[PDB]
Amino acid sequence: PTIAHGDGRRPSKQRTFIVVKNCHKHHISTEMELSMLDLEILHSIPETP
Amino acid sequence: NRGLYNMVNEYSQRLGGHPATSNTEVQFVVIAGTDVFLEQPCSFLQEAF
Repeated sequence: PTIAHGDGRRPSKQRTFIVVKNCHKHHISTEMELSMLDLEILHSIPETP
Repeated sequence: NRGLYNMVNEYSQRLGGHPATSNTEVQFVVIAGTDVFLEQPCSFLQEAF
C-alpha cells in the first residue's frame, strides 16, 4: 500500500509485487568398497563353526 | 526583521528559504519542493560555524 498526499506529486497507484524463488538442488554422494571375499561367502550358507 | 513570534513561525512554516535537493551529484535548489524535509537554522540566524 501507499500513502495518499495532500500536496502535489504524481502519485503511485496500487502497487503489487509478484516475486518467485526457485529451488536449489544438492547431490551429495560418497563411495564405499566391499571385498568380494566378504561378498561370496556372504552369499553362501556355511555349516562349520 | 520581524518579531520573535513571527520569526520561528516563518522558520517552521515549511518555508525552505534556501533549500537543497537531497540525492543528486551536484547540490541544486528545490522547485515545487514539499516532499523533502529540510530546515536551515544557519539561514534562520544568519551565521556559519
